Amino acid sequence: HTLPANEFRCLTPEDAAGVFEIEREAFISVSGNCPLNLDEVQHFLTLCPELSLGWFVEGRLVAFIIGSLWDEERLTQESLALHRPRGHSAHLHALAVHRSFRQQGKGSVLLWRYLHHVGAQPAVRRAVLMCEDALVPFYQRFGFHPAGPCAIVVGSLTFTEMHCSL
Ligand SMILES: CC(C)(COP(=O)(O)OP(=O)(O)OC[C@H]1O[C@@H](n2cnc3c(N)ncnc32)[C@H](O)[C@@H]1OP(=O)(O)O)[C@@H](O)C(=O)NCCC(=O)NCCSCCCCC(=O)NCCc1c[nH]c2ccccc12
Repeated sequence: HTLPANEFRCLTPEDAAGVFEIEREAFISVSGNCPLNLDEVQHFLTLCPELSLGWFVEGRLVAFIIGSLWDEERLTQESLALHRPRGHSAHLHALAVHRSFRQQGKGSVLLWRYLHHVGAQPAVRRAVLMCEDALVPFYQRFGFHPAGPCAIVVGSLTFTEMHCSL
């Protein structure tokens, strides 16, 4: 009968379009590239939707986290497009908040819910991600520890890998 003021739920492939739209502004306008194109978003939301989370406000997506499983200590280039069903690491591929909803704790709220969400599943023992240097301290607030230069290369951008024990 109405659109809920707030709703948190795992994403589905039908949400791919909304996710990519946010990435356009959140990533592409910044670097001319993003972590997941439409096909890649649909890929993970098809194989492992349970490793995704979305925040909707009045029927519209405002924040999301899309992940998959990884089965190696460190992130690698191939890790970008893979889901290792037998892995024990929740690899956060993309995390973003709609431009009109930032700086109000939504990112922190979503990340914390995500960590508890994935850390409730019988194989996820760790969470891994890569981020720009300036964001390392932000993630340390969630239990993540800096783990050196990430091997993953994206254009002229370099990242610091971070791991969190769950
Ligand atoms: C980062 C965030 C999700 C935070 O959401 P928001 O609700 O506003 O945050 P919050 O809970 O209110 O708290 C914000 C804190 O983050 C800090 N922060 C946000 N943006 C920042 C920036 N550009 N520089 C420095 N600090 C920043 C901010 O200062 C604040 O700290 P304090 O004020 O407390 O000191 C939002 O700013 C956003 O949507 N940014 C645009 C998208 C983005 O850059 N997302 C990545 C998060 S870092 C890594 C997260 C791991 C997954 C992931 O997304 N990996 C892709 C890595 C990747 C980056 N660029 C690529 C290009 C191509 C391929 C891959 C990549």
